[PDB]
Amino acid sequence: GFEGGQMPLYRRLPKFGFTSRKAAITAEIRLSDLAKVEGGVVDLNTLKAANIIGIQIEFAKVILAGEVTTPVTVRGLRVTKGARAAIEAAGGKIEE
Amino acid sequence: GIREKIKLVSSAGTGHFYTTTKNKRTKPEKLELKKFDPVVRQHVIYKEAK
Amino acid sequence: MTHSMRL
Amino acid sequence: RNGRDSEAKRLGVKRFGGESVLAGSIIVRQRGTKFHAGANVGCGRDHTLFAKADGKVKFEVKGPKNRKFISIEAE
Amino acid sequence: PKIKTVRGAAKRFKKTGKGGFKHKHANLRHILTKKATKRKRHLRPKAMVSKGDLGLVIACLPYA
RNA sequence: UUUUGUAUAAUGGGUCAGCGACUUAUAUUCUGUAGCAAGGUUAACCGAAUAGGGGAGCCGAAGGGAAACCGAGUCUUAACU
RNA sequence: AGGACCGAACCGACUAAUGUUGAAAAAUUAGCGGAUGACUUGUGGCUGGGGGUGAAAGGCCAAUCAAACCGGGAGAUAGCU
RNA sequence: UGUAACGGGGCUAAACCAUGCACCGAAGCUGCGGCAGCGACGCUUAUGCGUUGUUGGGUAGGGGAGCGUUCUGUAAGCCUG
RNA sequence: GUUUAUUAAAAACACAGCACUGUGCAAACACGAAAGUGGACGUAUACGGUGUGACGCCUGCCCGGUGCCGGAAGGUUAAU
RNA sequence: AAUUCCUUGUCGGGUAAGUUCCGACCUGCACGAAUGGCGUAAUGAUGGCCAGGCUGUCUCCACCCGAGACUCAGUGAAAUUGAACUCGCUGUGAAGAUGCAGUGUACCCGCGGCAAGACGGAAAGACCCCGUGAACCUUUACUAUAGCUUGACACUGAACA
RNA sequence: CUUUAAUGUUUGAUGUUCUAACGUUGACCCGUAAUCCGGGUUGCGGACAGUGUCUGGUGGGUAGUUUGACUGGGGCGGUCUCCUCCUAAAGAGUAACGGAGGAGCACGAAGGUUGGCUAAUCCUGGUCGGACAUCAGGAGGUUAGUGCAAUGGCAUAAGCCAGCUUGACUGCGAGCGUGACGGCGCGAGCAGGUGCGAAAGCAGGUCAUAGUGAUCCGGUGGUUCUGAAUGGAAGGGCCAUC
Ligand SMILES: CC[C@H]1OC(=O)[C@H](C)[C@@H](O[C@H]2C[C@@](C)(OC)[C@@H](O)[C@H](C)O2)[C@H](C)[C@@H](O[C@@H]2O[C@H](C)C[C@H](N(C)C)[C@H]2O)[C@](C)(O)C[C@@H](C)C(=O)[C@H](C)[C@@H](O)[C@]1(C)O
Repeated sequence: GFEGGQMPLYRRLPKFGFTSRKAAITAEIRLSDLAKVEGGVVDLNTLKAANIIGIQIEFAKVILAGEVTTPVTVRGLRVTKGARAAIEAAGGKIEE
Repeated sequence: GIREKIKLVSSAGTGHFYTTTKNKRTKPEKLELKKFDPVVRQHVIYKEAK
Repeated sequence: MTHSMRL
Repeated sequence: RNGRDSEAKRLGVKRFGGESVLAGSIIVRQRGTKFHAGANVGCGRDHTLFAKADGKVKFEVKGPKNRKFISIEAE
Repeated sequence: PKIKTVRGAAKRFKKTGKGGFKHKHANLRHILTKKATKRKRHLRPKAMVSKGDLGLVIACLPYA
């Protein structure tokens, strides 16, 4: 990043924003790994036992990528619009 | 140069102000200047301040 | 000793 | 005592006769009005002439003072 | 060892979807009241990084 | 060799023989090639052991935003043709 | 008597010449100055490196001094050849 | 410093002007022989063979293809009093 | 008289003398993280520092600047 | 004038002739009174100038005596060196040629001499410039700091006014 | 609020006195054959001195460093950013220690709109009044004027005057122009809310081009956007701004 004594580009521009600490403990999952979990129930515990998220993860979204076919029951996970559409069209209950 | 920086502060719903320049030795008179406010979305009376 | 030197 | 000159500010005719422009394109940058605005051409605050419609550029002489005008034909 | 990140570059730039970098514009910190509001309105969104700039930026941000 | 330019009266070398200068480690990006492929791969360690375990982790499959959050959309904006 | 005078040993080093890959990394030859003193010399001690010592020239401190030598940081660094 | 202001000898044309025809004259162009790169067009693609065209001065530099030296396997093989 | 050992011996340095200034003695000052040594087993006719440089005739005016000495009423001013 | 630029100031003395010397005059560019002023006997391997004597310093060199140099025998270096079959001139040329062009001259090889050239040898120019070099030194450059100095608290207590 | 006054509630300051801390490089005795030291008497000082921590001053005594570049060699001088003209070779751009001039602002009107108007300089006539003030007419036609240098412009005025005003408004912005980039400039149209005008319309500063500095660091205001167990808050972020 040395420009010849000209003030460099990363020092000519203003730094901006901050880093949130809740973004490390959140992992979105797609529907394609929703069949990968053991059993038919999807919560934080089985998503960690099926290696989908990780140990430090506390929150999850189950956003629409695709490929869901089985009835699943999602517990305590936030679901988006199109994801809950595809999940309820697959058959299983979205939240209880 | 001789124009001092002053601001002009909203009257109704003051979460907003503009900033301008004013010469003190010619004009000690006030601005009132009915400008637009984006917070209350109307044209309000504004007032001179530091 | 500045005699041979081009000074 | 001399030795100062400003940076040249790139004035002139950008789009010539017959050229296809889109609306909003700059045709002439200038200081005064060497060229005056005509049909489908607007005059900016620094006397920039710009395309207010998309067509072809045309130069004319008009009026009782033989002045240059820039028109645009909506093609 | 592993490469260190230039941390001021990590405070200035952010990675995007197609691999480009986004940054804040640089005139909007102080004496703004002589700047016209069109200038300050146009300097407000985050821009993208140009390509020789992109070459000098990719070296300073080797990980992200 | 250095130069715009050297037979240059610019540098260097008396000659021979021997030795003498782009390396290694670790990360990262690109290219070639091989394996597997929406998957790929293990590290330390165990193991009589370049076998086999070990998936802790890492990268990829989703992004937008400073962030909360939303999510094939998202941000700006009172809301955007 | 005398930091008296002339003048050997002794101490020094003013001029010239020679030597300058020397007889000698500071001399020789011929003249020259002091020579009872603020003299010279032997033997032994003491002062040490930003320190010593200096009738002071940045002089001397082991043929080295506007900061000795040795060893270690150390393959300092060298946009220079 | 030595003629020394056609390169020289020498020239009253071997000088100058015009017109023309010959000829000499380069690593240019053609002829013949050979090698290599790139691109088209076919044979059945041992990713080759052929036909055509064109290219082939090179510093810094970029790209591609090789030769040779020492050591390891093949190799208790093979060569060698 | 001394001096650049090894290109400069001089007009340089020293000197006797002069003046200013510090120092009352557990002296000032110096070398010492300190103890302690030198000054000095001396004490103002002594010791240190600075300048000048035998002897003769003499050393004129300026205290604005800077340094030193004395005052400290008033302004400003630290830790607390 | 150890000081004076203009300058060899001007006048005088010394000389046949004196930018130095001596005495003056003051126009002191830019003397000056203890960073002392002006004298001064004696002293000085001290600076300048004049005179007498003396002479190879010189006019202008000559000869002689010894030590080398020269030859013979013995021993036996060194600096330097791209390779050499290593001429003059005039031109050209990275701009001053043994080496190029044109031209002239020149049998091969020593020995003693002399130094015009080989931009001769010697020492990565010491002058000049440059390096975001280095070292020392200076100071009312910056930032510190030893020392000196001030006050508070501690060692540190008791009475009074 | 004010002027002293007794009484207690508490410190401070100053001076004197005392000795028991501390000092003694005073005398004497012992360890001890000892001018070291320690201990014991005693004298002299005495809560001073001195030392530790904190602190103001002073401090080339010492240390670490800095002391720009261009430059017909360097130093001395001059310059360094921005605007206008020429060089500049009829697109743009284009160097010199080339030739000439300016800027580091002003203005709530000198901005917006509506309505209206049109110069300079001479000649004649007329109280003071005269080369030049005011008047009236004629000529002339933009040689004038532009808040400020030069150029380009300007009559439909961009010049001059009057009424009403705050668009010198917020969020954007198709598209272009110009830069290596950071950046800089022009912009029709759309949403909201206004001003002038009867209306078409015009207005998001000024006839245009100079009037300007990046980032970091902090100051102020608003917005739960985050907020280290939780609830706040601090501190960050974002927006406006210094
Ligand atoms: C005993 C014999 C010594 O030489 C001399 O005394 C002569 C008399 C010097 O001149 C002496 C005396 C004198 C006055 O020159 C005569 C003086 O100017 C020089 C600086 O030193 C010489 C030659 C100097 O050269 C000159 O140096 C000049 C910088 C540049 C000059 N060149 C341009 C031509 C060059 O020849 C110089 C540097 O000493 C040469 C270097 C190699 C030496 O040091 C060598 C070892 C010599 O000391 C020596 C040979 O032992």
